[PDB]
Amino acid sequence: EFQRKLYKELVKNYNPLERPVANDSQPLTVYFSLSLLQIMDVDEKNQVLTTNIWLQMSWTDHYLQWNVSEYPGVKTVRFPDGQIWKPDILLYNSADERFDATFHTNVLVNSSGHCQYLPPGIFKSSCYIDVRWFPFDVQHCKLKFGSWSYGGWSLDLQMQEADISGYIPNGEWDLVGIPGKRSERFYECCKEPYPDVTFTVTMRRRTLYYGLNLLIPCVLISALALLVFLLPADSGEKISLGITVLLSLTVFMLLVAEIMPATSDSVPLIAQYFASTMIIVGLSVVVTVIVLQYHHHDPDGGKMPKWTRVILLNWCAWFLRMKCQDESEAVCSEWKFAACVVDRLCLMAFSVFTIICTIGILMSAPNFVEAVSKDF
Amino acid sequence: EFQRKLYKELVKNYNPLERPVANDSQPLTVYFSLSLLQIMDVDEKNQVLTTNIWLQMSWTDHYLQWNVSEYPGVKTVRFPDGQIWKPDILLYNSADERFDATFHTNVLVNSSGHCQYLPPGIFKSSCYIDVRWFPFDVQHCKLKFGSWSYGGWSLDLQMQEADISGYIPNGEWDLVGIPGKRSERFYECCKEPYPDVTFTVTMRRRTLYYGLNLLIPCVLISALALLVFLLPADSGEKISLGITVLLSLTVFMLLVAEIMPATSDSVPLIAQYFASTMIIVGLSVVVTVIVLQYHHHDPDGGKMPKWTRVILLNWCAWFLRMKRCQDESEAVCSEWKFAACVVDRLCLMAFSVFTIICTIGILMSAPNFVEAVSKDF
Amino acid sequence: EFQRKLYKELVKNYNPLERPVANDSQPLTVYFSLSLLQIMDVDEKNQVLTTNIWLQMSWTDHYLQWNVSEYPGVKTVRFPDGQIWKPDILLYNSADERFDATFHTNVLVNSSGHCQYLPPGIFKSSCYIDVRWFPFDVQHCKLKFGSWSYGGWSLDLQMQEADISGYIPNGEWDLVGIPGKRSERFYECCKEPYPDVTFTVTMRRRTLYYGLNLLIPCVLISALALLVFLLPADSGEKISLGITVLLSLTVFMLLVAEIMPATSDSVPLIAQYFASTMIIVGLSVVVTVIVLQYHHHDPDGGKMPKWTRVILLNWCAWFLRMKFRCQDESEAVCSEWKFAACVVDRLCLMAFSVFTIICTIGILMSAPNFVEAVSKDF
Amino acid sequence: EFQRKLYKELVKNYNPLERPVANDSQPLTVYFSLSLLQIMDVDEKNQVLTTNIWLQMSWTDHYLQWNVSEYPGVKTVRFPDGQIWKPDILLYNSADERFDATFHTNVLVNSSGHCQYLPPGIFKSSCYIDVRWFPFDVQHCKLKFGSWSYGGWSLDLQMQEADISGYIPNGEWDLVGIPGKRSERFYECCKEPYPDVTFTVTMRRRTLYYGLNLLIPCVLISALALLVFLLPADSGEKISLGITVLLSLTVFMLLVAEIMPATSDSVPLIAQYFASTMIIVGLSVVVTVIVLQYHHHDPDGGKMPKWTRVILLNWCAWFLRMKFRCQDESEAVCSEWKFAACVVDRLCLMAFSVFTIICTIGILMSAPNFVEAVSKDF
Amino acid sequence: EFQRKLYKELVKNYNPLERPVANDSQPLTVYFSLSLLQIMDVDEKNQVLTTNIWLQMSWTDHYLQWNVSEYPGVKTVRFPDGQIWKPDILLYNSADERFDATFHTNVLVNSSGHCQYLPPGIFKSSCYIDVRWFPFDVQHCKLKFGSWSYGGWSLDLQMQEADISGYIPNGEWDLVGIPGKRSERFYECCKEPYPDVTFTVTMRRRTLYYGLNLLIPCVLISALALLVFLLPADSGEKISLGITVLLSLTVFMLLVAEIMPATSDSVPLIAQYFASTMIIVGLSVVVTVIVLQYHHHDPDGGKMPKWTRVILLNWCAWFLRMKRCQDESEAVCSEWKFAACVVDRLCLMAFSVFTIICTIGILMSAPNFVEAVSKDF
Ligand SMILES: *[C@@H]1O[C@H](CO)[C@@H](O[C@@H]2O[C@H](CO)[C@@H](O)[C@H](O)[C@H]2NC(C)=O)[C@H](O)[C@H]1NC(C)=O
Ligand SMILES: *[C@@H]1O[C@H](CO)[C@@H](O[C@@H]2O[C@H](CO)[C@@H](O)[C@H](O)[C@H]2NC(C)=O)[C@H](O)[C@H]1NC(C)=O
Ligand SMILES: *[C@@H]1O[C@H](CO)[C@@H](O[C@@H]2O[C@H](CO)[C@@H](O)[C@H](O)[C@H]2NC(C)=O)[C@H](O)[C@H]1NC(C)=O
Ligand SMILES: COc1cc(OC)c(NC(=O)Nc2cc(C)on2)cc1Cl
Ligand SMILES: COc1cc(OC)c(NC(=O)Nc2cc(C)on2)cc1Cl
Ligand SMILES: COc1cc(OC)c(NC(=O)Nc2cc(C)on2)cc1Cl
Ligand SMILES: Clc1ccc([C@H]2C[C@@H]3CC[C@H]2N3)cn1
Ligand SMILES: [Ca+2]
Repeated sequence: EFQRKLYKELVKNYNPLERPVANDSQPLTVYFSLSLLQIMDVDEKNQVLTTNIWLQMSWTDHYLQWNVSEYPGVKTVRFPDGQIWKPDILLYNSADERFDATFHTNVLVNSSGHCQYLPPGIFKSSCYIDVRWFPFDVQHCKLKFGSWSYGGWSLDLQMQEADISGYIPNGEWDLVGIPGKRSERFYECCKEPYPDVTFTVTMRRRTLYYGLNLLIPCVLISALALLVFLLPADSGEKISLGITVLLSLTVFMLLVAEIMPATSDSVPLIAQYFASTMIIVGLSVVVTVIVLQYHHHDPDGGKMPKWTRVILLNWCAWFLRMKCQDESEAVCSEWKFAACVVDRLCLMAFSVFTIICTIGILMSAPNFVEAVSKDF
Repeated sequence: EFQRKLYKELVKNYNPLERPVANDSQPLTVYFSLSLLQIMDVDEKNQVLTTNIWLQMSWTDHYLQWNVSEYPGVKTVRFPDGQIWKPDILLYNSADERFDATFHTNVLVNSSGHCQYLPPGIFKSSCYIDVRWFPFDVQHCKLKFGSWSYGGWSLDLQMQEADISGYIPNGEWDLVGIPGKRSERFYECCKEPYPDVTFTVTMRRRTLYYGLNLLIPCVLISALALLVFLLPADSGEKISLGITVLLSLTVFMLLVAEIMPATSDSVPLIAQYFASTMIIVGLSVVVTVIVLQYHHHDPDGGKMPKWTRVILLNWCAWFLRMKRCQDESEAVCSEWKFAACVVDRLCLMAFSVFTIICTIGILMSAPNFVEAVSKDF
Repeated sequence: EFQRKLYKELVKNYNPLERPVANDSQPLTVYFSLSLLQIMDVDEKNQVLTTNIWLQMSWTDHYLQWNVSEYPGVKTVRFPDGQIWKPDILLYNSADERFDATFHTNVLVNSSGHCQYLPPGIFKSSCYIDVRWFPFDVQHCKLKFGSWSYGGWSLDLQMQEADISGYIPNGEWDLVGIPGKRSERFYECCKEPYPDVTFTVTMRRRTLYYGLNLLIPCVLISALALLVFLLPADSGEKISLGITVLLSLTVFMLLVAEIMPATSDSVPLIAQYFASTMIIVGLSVVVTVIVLQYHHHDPDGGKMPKWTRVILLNWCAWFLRMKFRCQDESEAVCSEWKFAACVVDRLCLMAFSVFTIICTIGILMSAPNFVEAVSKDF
Repeated sequence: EFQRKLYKELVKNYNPLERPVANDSQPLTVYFSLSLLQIMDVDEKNQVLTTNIWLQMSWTDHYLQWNVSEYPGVKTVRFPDGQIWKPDILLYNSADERFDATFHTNVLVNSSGHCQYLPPGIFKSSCYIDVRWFPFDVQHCKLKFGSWSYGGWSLDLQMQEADISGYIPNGEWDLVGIPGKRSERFYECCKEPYPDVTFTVTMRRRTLYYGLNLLIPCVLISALALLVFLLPADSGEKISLGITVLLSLTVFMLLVAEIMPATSDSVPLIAQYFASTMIIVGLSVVVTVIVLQYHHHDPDGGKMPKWTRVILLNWCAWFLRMKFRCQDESEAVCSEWKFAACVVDRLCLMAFSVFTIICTIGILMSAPNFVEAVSKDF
Repeated sequence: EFQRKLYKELVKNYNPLERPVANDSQPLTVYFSLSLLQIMDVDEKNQVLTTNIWLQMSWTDHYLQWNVSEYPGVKTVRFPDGQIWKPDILLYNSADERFDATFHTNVLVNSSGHCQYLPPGIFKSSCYIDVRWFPFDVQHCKLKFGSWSYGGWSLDLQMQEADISGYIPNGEWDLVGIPGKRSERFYECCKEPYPDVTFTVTMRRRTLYYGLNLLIPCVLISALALLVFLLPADSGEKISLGITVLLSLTVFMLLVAEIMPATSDSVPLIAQYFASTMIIVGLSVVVTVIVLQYHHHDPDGGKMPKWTRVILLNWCAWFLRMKRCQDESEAVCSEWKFAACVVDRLCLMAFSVFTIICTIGILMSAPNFVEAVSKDF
């Protein structure tokens, strides 16, 4: 009864186009915030952020005010889309094909006129993904909200603190905070300024997944390449093993390309690590070819260079604690012994290069210590 | 004739925004329940569940009532979307881009006023998929339903037991049940509490499919890797079998990556088993290098360390029941080759024992393993 | 002049909510059928069927009746969606995200009130795909249609024979028929019964494409695997060829997995055949290591067990028609070992050849529709 | 001042359902045509064609007529969807999920009543893609247009010659023409005839892209397969090279599988080329194993059959212009056996070179459109 | 108060179909422009350009004029889609499935009637992507805008300079400018001419990403292929190394195929470079077979043709500074291996030079190479 009567009275002469102020000259205060429920996906290749968001827009309709003593029990009303004035707060940097992914729901008003509007939505935002440090990367993705067609003299946008009470963790991202800021900006279209609210979603990538799936396997497959320097040359599989492992590491670079965006702002840390390891494996291929040339040397070819006969069979040989047809066998054994010395020297040197480059590149990430401590 | 008169009478002064109650102060009892017709696809990369649900919302419209003695033969009327007050019971954890996968259908009513509204839809829900024990894992997926803008004082939501009579099996998931629960929660937006009905769809993965596409194949490829220890070394193909088989085993991890989500909450059992297999095969390659180093040992090189000369050619050799300058060099080479043969067999047995243990000990660490294997096969 | 008058006259007091009967108590007969124009795709992985369908729903509106003598030349009228009552017959087992893929068009009524409504649509239906017999599979995909909110006491649904005259073939699927059936089922929501019309689209997969792109290439590549027993061991490439072929046959399994659903209701025939082929090639590599192990046996090692010396160098040798001094003796003992290694190649050449022939033939002819397949599409 | 009055005047008693004819009995002449702007993609796997089309429907509304002397300066008016009667001309064989991809725009009327309506749209049409001759194929894709609910007695559809002046080239397809035809067919639903206008888009695939991406690389990888007969046997990599190149060729059959539809109407030409190439390389591996069997032949076994000793070491050896004591005698027999490996290598090198040449030319020039193709695209 | 009065007054007799001019005979000037905020995606395979655009359409409504002295504080009004006449300026060369990706927003009018309309949108346009010079390529994508149904005699379209102040860089594309041009074209449909405004978005591709993912790795993998000529033949892995690296170079051609459109207008520079690389590696395999044929020459076979005995063992050998029956047989076999080694060394220089030329020569055959190398590295 009273609900029917009140609904009939509240729509007499009501125009959903009129801004609901008592004094037309004064701006209308709109309190804006959001509740972030989940970060569903961050597809870095297209530079878009998908979030489950409950935007919270509250304002006051001067006309939707009733005296509850005259409408007993009726303390709130609800109006669907198109029947009540609403703030046209859009996401400026939207990436959704429709550009406005908000789902239009009811506006709950009470007896005093305070309007509460809590549209749910899946919002896609064009976020610049700083991939410099991936997988140890921290992203600051902005969600910029503002009235599309109302300036400061008409819609006085005000900020309320973001809600994360109902947030459900993701698995891949540690929300470090959603600090917000209210700005008063001027635009090259118009003279009246337009205020905006920008929420900076700060998220730290949890590195266990990519860590176990890319870094640890890469390290140990690069380690399978370093076994070539312990394999004997007579096996006739040095080049096979070495080249096969190198061409196997290409799969990791392919996967990164499937994940990463095609941006030239910087070179990804994962990319530098894959590049450094794979170039070192290629150098292992070059050096084993040299070992095989020393090993398979025609005895009646060139003589042993004195430089080599001392730099390998005297110094390096001692450092590592190694130590007519039959004269040629001695000669070839000497050439084969030189091949053995090169194997051990480069084994040690390439082992250290692997150790340094791996540790040196990974600790250049600011977030490395935080990462290893929180995620392992 | 009477249908026209009824439809004309029932819309007079009707407002689709007025809760259809007689006493405004009392909440309106709405009964809610769903019907899971099919689980078409549970997405595990985007942590999204997909279902073919037919919701059920029954209430009582105080305004849409008539005396059948006046309107012969019109015992029921139907109203489309936007003409009758309808409960705004949305899914809270929706993953659909429109957020509302409900298809708006008619609202049947009878001569007493009891509305009945069953909307169909392909509901997508953001469900946390516990992948810790995958493929032997019970996902527990919540579908939380509630009126978006009505609190407890206005819409008294009540739960009815879920219907699964028409449920159509899936093939991949054995529905273990869909228990529901009614909650009264408070929100940081508002003071009036809001009740919600949450249906937890509990799903058991049928493991035969993965069983034969990934795990048993991986076991057999790992045995194929294990064959390197039976190859004679003179073939010159030990390392090519080892490394080639390892590279073939990498596709299984690629597949599991293509299915799994990029989550750090846990390490899937499939991942731990695949990783242990990869580590065992890589260690087989390292040991392959060691055996080839012993086999190709220069006769005029280092001497056999007594620790080796006993630990390999005396104890391990007996346990397994094995037993001129060029001739002496061949004799040393012949010894070293015996050491190469002994290492192959010891590591054959040892890697055989680690394969059976690791596989059984990782797979039988899943609580649902027995239920699964006993029923899925 | 008269079409305008008729259109104005027919909407006087008309309500698109009223079911158009003269006697409210009697149900309204609705004749339901469809014209199947094309089966666009059957994505078996998702268990969905995409079809081009022109549902044919005809009924009688009591109120849309005029006397053509008073409206000369105006013999039919047309009304768009939302202006006249039309039966809300949906596809119950729909798999489309919107759940209702029907495209709403006009309703052609004539002077006697008979309404004809033939909406086109791209329909996705959740069809259980029996993948046991793939590629030689026959599917029975159900399209279940019924009025959502009208029971038998209100809308007397009647079936008309399915139309396939204008059906345009697909390329992969042989429509075996679209037999229909009217059923009266009870539901756990309600007491009034609900009738439905179920069209079972029966489809035979045309086997030439997959059979050329999966089955035959596996046969020939697996035959290449069994050929290792003609390669000599001294080549030093038996293991390379054998393992390379086995690892190459895995890509077919990747494609088969990319196509098929993730179901445990039964094991597909394509998979049992590939698995049986794959294990035979794997066993061939197992035999390969044994051949190279008997060959590369230390001449001064263990002696040939008499049991081996007979099973290989005496009996099997006849059936298949085969037939410094320390170094010479060492070559001699090694020489019998090489021949023993050679006999295993030939025995296992014959034996594994038979396994593939039996395995392949015995698994393929266990499909009921196999003879139809080879006879119709080859 | 006058545009407001005209718009106010023209909507008095106007009903957008009424066909705008003066005599209801006479059909309404509608002139239909289209402007083809671009062929964005034809995804043959799903058998659908994506085109940018601006359909051109022009007719005469009897009611939207004004005298320009009374409304000076107001010479044309525009009406959006739902306010003016429009022809419901749909694409019968549509493959779009919505089934109607036309974008609804204004209807430009002038003072004489002639309505001009040019809705743009991206149209998906279910087109039969003849993949028999691919990549040297020509397609005939139908765009079938007709009034959905108006027959010949009410809407007399008429064809106008299609416009391609503004056509934007594609890159992959040479528009050979869009000849149209008006047909009047009877349907199994209804008695009143229905006219339709069918545009057969004739498209020739430009073969430079696939000819360099698939044909030439396959030729060259098959040439590396033929190189096995020039490798010495002692290298121990003949089988490695041959099998490696075969598994390299497998990706091309994967690529066509990703491109081509899974239809069994025929075997695509590219598939027939790849199949013949793979068979030739596999047979080359077979012969490679036979040569290795001859090369690694023990000299204590069987003696060389006379047939072999002539067919290889006498005739074929002459035509192609090649030409401790126990160890030497065995080396002589081993040397004789190794010579046989060289003869087979050389004979089969020439023979497998020729069958690649024949197979290549005989399959490529079996397409009628091949010569025109190579002449236009290379 | 005054806002509601003004809204009531402005909608009396207003028709959103009427073009809002005082004199019907004179065309209505509409100023058109756009603000390009981002180039979201260039999927060249579909020949489509995805951009974030805020089209700017400004005109004057003759009827939406009020005196602010009579409506104090009410200086602007806003009207949603369907309530006021708007210019139907569409993107002619649209590739979006709905064909109109504009998001309909309010039209901000002031007291003098000037209407300001700035709709946002994700715009897909069918743009011819000249892949001739890829990755060092510059694209000129046209966005053609015009009123669909209003010709020059009714809607006098005028262009305003494009806004890029708020443009946010992309990462892969350097916006070189968006020059516009206003045209008056005649169409085969109609007699009244129709003006359009065409914005040519000019984009220079950033080459660091592709430079480091495909060009440099291809060079280094082809160099790895060139190592075959330093490998000794007795290793028995020349053919293995060469052929394996060639199948590895095929992934790059597959990647380019995944990227590039299916166009025959020209051959992309990347494709020509990869093709030359593949020909060099394949010719290296062919000559590798020849050297192995030289090395595995039966000593009792043919004799060395004098041509060979000079061109390899005298000139080329000196240029590169190289220098009983079984004894004779090994001696002749020793020369064949020496001939085999000489061919390897010549091929090392020659194929190195071919590698040097093709790589350097083909890459600077792109006009934009210097611009790229200077800006992108
Ligand atoms: C209508 O709702 C508004 C907002 O929820 C109420 O205003 C709040 O009242 C509480 C009670 O003292 C204050 O603590 C808040 O600061 C107020 N907020 C605002 C924005 O005004 C208002 O009281 C409600 N009206 C009635 C009649 O209860
Ligand atoms: C209106 O259309 C209906 C259906 O097309 C017509 O009913 C059919 O008429 C034919 C002609 O004799 C009969 O053979 C069929 O059996 C009728 N069908 C049914 C279901 O009764 C009807 O005659 C048409 N009315 C007019 C005035 O032409
Ligand atoms: C309504 O807005 C228009 C444009 O925003 C105003 O016209 C501009 O006025 C300024 C100041 O005189 C000039 O510099 C511009 O050149 C004008 N632009 C155009 C397109 O004419 C107009 O003055 C505003 N109306 C009122 C009442 O202030
Ligand atoms: C391509 O090659 C690989 C790819 C991989 O995934 C993307 C992984 N992944 C992996 O090792 N994941 C693990 C290990 C453990 C323990 O837990 N997760 C490995 C290889 Cl080799
Ligand atoms: C890549 O390598 C494999 C991949 C596989 O799928 C993902 C399978 N799958 C498999 O064998 N599936 C079967 C077997 C039987 C019987 O039924 N289904 C095997 C390998 Cl080796
Ligand atoms: C992975 O390896 C293959 C894959 C293939 O496709 C998926 C095919 N396909 C094929 O042979 N298709 C043919 C042959 C003829 C004649 O016609 N179509 C072959 C191989 Cl080897
Ligand atoms: Cl009603 C009508 C009349 C004309 C047009 C056309 C004229 C120009 C070119 C395409 C479009 N704009 C489109 N619609
Ligand atoms: Ca991500």
